Amino acid sequence: MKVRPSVKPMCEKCKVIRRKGKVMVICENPKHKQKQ
Amino acid sequence: TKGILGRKVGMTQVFTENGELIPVTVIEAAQNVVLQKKTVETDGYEAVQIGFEDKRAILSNKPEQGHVAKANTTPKRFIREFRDVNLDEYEIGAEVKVDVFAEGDIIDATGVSKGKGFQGVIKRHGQSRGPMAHGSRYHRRPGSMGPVAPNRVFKNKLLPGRMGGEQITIQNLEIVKVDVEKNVLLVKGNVPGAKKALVQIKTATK
Amino acid sequence: IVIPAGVTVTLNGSTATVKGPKGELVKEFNPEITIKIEGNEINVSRPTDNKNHRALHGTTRAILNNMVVGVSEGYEKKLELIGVGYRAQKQGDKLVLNVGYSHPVEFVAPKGVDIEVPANTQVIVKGYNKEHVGELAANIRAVRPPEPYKGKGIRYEGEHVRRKE
Amino acid sequence: RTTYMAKPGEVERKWYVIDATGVSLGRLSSEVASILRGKNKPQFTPHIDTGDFVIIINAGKIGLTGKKATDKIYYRHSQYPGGLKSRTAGEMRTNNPEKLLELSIKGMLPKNSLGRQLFKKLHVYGGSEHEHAAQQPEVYEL
RNA sequence: GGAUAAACGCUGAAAGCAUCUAAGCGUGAAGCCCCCCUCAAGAUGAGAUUUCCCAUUUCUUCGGAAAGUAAGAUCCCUGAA
RNA sequence: UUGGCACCUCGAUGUCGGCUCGUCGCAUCCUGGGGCUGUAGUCGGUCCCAAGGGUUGGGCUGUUCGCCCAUUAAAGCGGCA
Ligand SMILES: [K+]
Ligand SMILES: [Mg+2]
Ligand SMILES: [Mg+2]
Ligand SMILES: [Mg+2]
Ligand SMILES: [Mg+2]
Ligand SMILES: [Mg+2]
Ligand SMILES: [Mg+2]
Ligand SMILES: [Mg+2]
Ligand SMILES: [Mg+2]
Ligand SMILES: [Zn+2]
Repeated sequence: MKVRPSVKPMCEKCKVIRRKGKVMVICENPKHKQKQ
Repeated sequence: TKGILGRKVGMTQVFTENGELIPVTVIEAAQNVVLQKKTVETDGYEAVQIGFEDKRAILSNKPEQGHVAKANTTPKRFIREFRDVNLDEYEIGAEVKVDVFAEGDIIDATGVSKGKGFQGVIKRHGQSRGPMAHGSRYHRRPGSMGPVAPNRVFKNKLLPGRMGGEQITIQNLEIVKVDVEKNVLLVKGNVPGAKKALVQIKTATK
Repeated sequence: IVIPAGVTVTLNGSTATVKGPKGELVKEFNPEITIKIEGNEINVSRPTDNKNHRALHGTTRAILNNMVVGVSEGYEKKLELIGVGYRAQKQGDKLVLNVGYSHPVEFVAPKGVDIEVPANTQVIVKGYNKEHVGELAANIRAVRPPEPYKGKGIRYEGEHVRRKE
Repeated sequence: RTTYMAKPGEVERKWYVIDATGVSLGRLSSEVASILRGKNKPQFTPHIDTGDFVIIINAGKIGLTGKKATDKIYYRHSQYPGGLKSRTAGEMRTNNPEKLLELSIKGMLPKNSLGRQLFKKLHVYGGSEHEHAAQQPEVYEL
């Protein structure tokens, strides 16, 4: 995980979602896991 | 779970079959009797009320006499409840000998520690003496109460006072020997309290 | 929205039951939804078309359908073991795994779930409750999930393990 | 000159029962406080307890809107350093709801000798049953 | 042990897929509540159980009082664990 | 922290360092849990949750700091005149 205010897609496979009131992105790439 | 009350007779040491040497406290646990059997419906908690020593009817009184007569025995000096214990055992009036235990059986010993009087902090609470030279005029005093900002000193700042008399349980002691004739129980190591003190021995919670 | 042979759907307010050849499934749904019944088919609707009701419409439909497909055909999930020494067995109705730890790990399949050992490198979960099937498969996989550098561990058979140098 | 001031014992004082099921903690407590202080009566006199005695049942079913079950936090302090102990409103509703409504209503009563005396007139039960049938009490509706 | 954090997930839509969440389920920390030790009913919310003493006499128009006792406890005395 | 302001105190609010006693925060040093890894394993880097407990003894200096010797699981940063 990378915890950042700047949660944005890093590729085209990244997918923004809203889990527990927080913006995450999930991708197949584990690096792209972003939390806000 | 199983328990008795006893008096501390003293300390000695015993050789085991290995030739190892084992200090032991001696507990004399005569005249133990069951006096009342408390229930969840009568009281709210299950327990067994044991009385330990026989005493004289002029040191007793008519209330205690009645309570023991409901058990069909004499007035008693020490009376104590034990919990976490089965009540299908322990019929009223029954005598409760040391033979309930066994060698190597494992216990908690609960008693009232010895009386040191008014003591200071380094003995009581283990604090450190300040230097005794190099100009010190601070040897056995307690230290700073605290900082300035509260305008007060916090609770549990530890200070002189009356040291002992506190109740203490020692855990996971081992029973070495049982002698039903002498009404004697041997315990590896120690227990709290002076000689002639009451000890409450019971099967260990863990 | 099929209701195949043998299935019986019953309702009482927010509660519901579905019986069938393979088990009973008593569950609940929130009452705000609306039901309509045919002998082979049961439909669902939402009164107001606001956020929660949209969320719950397809949810409730899918969950009913899962209940139905479970009682009528059940569910299977396949886990394969990858790695020398990684061994599976069942002592009757108790799975046991021997996967390179200094001990084995055992599992019990709760009421409605069942295990199967078609081989030492292969185990399968079976049930009529999809939730329990997936959960027990997930927990069984959780013991040695796949490492990338070789793939050594449990995995679903159609899982796309990522590997590295 | 001349306007009525009550006297202790001058006023009949009744015993009321409330089903706390589904009502919000604060709304129920606000109605109960006024009953206890005696503002439903025109015999009200600020320095005298004209109010009634009150019973609350099914307190474990008291309503808590929002995430208050997890996020409304009750605090106690032992006056020892770090003697702060927290507990959630939902947990209290489950285990010790009597103390919950007690806490709510205490902060809504006056902070005096009288208000302390008024708190004693409250008898709370998380169940449907109470001990005070001997007083044969009436239902109150909010 | 019970419930959680971060985290991992099951099922599952909103949004014919996908998604650990939105409804709902599970795992999950030396931490939280308990387990263990101690104090604790002045806990004026003053709790409970067991046993004991009994319903005296003067008065006072009432309230209420005092004046000897019971169960029991002490002044006093020998003392220490 | 360096500073700026000069608002209480000049009919007195005692200073550095140390000793005694600690207590609090978390921006966690160790122990504990976890995600990413340019994570093979051992070791590690970075980041999230965690403040429960623990966090050395000496040589030089008045010294804080700092250098050094030797250990440690670790030898935390800071607030409380
Ligand atoms: K000055
Ligand atoms: Mg020293
Ligand atoms: Mg001196
Ligand atoms: Mg758990
Ligand atoms: Mg002055
Ligand atoms: Mg001065
Ligand atoms: Mg942090
Ligand atoms: Mg020097
Ligand atoms: Mg030096
Ligand atoms: Zn991506």
